[PDB]
Amino acid sequence: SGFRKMAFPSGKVEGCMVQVTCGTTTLNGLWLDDVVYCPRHVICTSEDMLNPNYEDLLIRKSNHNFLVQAGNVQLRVIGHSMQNCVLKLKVDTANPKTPKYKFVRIQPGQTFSVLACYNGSPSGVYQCAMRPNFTIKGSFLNGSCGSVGFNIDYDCVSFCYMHHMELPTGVHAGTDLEGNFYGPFVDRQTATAAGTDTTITVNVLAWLYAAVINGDRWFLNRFTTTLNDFNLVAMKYNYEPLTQDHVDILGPLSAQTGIAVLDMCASLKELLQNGMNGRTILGSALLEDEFTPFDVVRQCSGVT
Amino acid sequence: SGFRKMAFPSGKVEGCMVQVTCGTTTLNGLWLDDVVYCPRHVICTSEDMLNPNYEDLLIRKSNHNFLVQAGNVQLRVIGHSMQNCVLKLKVDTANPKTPKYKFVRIQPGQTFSVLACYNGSPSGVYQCAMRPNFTIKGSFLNGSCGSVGFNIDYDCVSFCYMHHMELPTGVHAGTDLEGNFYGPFVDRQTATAAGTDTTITVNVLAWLYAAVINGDRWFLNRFTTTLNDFNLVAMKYNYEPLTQDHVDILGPLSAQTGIAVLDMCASLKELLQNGMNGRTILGSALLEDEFTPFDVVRQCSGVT
Repeated sequence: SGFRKMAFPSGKVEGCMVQVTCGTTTLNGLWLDDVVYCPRHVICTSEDMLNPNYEDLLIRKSNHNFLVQAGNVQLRVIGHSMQNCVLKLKVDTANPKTPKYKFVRIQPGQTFSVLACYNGSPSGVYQCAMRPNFTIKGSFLNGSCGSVGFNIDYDCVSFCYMHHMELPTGVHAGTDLEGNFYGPFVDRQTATAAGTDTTITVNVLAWLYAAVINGDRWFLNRFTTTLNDFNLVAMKYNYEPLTQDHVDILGPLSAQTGIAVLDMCASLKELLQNGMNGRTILGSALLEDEFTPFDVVRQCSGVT
Repeated sequence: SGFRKMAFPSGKVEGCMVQVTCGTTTLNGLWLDDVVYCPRHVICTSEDMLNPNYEDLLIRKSNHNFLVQAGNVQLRVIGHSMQNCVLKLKVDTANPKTPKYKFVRIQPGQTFSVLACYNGSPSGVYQCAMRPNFTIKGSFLNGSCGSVGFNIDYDCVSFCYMHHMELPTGVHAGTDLEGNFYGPFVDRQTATAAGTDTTITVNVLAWLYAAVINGDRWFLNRFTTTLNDFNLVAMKYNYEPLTQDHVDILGPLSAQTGIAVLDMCASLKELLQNGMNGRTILGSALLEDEFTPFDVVRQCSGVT
C-alpha cells in the first residue's frame, strides 16, 4: 500500500544526456543514434534574446561553432539543421546506449517524468502533468534547457518534452522532440502570459480512486450525480468538463474499487462545495490532478 | 525557479538490481561486486512469516535453493551468509556496472531516493524522509522487498535503506545494507506498533526558505519569536522541538534570503495557529517536512 508521486527510472535517458555549447551559451542536448537534439536558442547571445532571428543567426554558424560533449569525451559535429525550435546536430559517433525510443506529442492532462540536467549531467527526476493551458510546473534554472520529459513502456522510451523557457508567472514552457511548442509560446523573451490554468478533473477522480485503494474512504458518500449536474458545479470551480470518454477511462478503477464513477463524481462535488474540513487524502490538503488513471493502475499493480 | 520533490537519478542503482527467488517466494536483491544482498525473509513461505526462526529455516537451505538472476542472465550462487536481517549471497560473477558506493546509516529527518522494483526490474523512483518514529511513507507492494533507498555524492552511491515490510498503519519499515532495522521493528508479522510520529520542524523551515527563494512571501510577517516561545507552540502541534543546532543548520538559507531563522519561526507559528487560509506554498496546502536544508540548497543551486 501507500501512494506516491513516482517518476519513471531515468537510467535509459541518463545515457543520452550530453552537453552542448555554442560560444558563451551552454545547455543540455539529447543524443539518440548519431544525432544530438537541443533547444535552438543555444545560438543566441543574451543581447539579442528579446527577439532573435534564428535563420540569420544560423547562417553565421558552422559545425565547429557547436561543442558537443558526452561527459568527459568530445563529440565531433559533422552537420546541423534547424527543425522548428530545435537544432539537429549530426555527430560522427552513434550513442551505443541509445534505447528503443519514439518521439511523441502528449495531450493536456497526460503526465511524464522530467530528468532535469545541467552541463549534460543529471540533477534529478520528478513527475509532471502537461497542464490544460499547455504549461508545466517543474524545477528548472539556467542550464536546464534541453532537459527532456518522457515515459517508458517496457523497452521503449517515449520522449514527449524538451525544456525551453520559464514564463514570468513562474511556470514552464517547452516543445516536443520535433521542436514544436506546446501551447501558443515561442522561444523569445516577450511578455507572453499563460492562459487560465484549469484543473484536470479526470485525474482528480483517478487520484480519489487511488485514495480508496490505499485505505481512505472518509470522503465517500451515499450520494450520486449526473454528468450534467456535476459539470455545472465543476465549471464554477475552474475544472475541465468531464466527458463520456473520461468516464470510460475511469472504468477499470471504478470496477476494481466497486465505486461507480458518478458516485465518485458526487464525492468530488461535495469536496469542492464544502472543502476537506481539515482532513487529508493520501497526505494532501487539496485535490491532486497530476495522476492519470494509467498512473494509478501502474503504481497500484506494480508495473515495471 | 520552481521547487519540486526531485529524486536522484536512478541509473547507477538500476545496474545493481537483480531478482532473487527461493522456492515460491521472489524478491529484489542488490548486486555489488560479486555479492548479492537481499531481505532474509526470502526463505520463508506464507505460513512461516507469522513468527519465523531464520536459523532453523536456513538449515534446509543450500546455495542452489537461491536462484539469482540479472535480468535475462543467470547468476550462480557459490556461498551464502545471514548477516542480521539480510542474506549475503556470493555469486561467481562480479557486477561490472558496480558503481563507487558506500553503505551508510541515515538519521531521522534525513532524506533519500527509493527505487521501487519488482522481479529485479525498476518500476519507479521517489524521495522519502526517514520519519522521527523510524518509519517511511512510500509505495510498496508484494514483491517490492529488497528495493533500496539511497543518495548520490557525485560518483558515489550511498545506500542507506533496504525494504522489508509494511506496518498495519500503512507505513513502511526496513533496514540498512548491513541488515540492521531502523527503529524497534523486526522481520516477522506480529502486532509490533510504531511510535507516535512527529513533524520534522527544521525541514519545514528549510522548505519555507525554499518557498521564499522561489517567490512566495505572503506567509512572512513583521513578527519574530524566541526558541522557547516557538517550541511551546510547536509542541502543541506535534512538532519536533527546535534546537540551536537546527538554527545553525538553517544559517546558509537564512543568510541567502536575508530572513532570520527566528523570524521564519514566527511565520511558521502564525501558519500553525491560523492555517494557510486558502493560500498555498510551492503548490501545497499543508506544511512539508521531507526537504532537508541540504536538499533545498542542492535543488536551488542546480547540483549534479
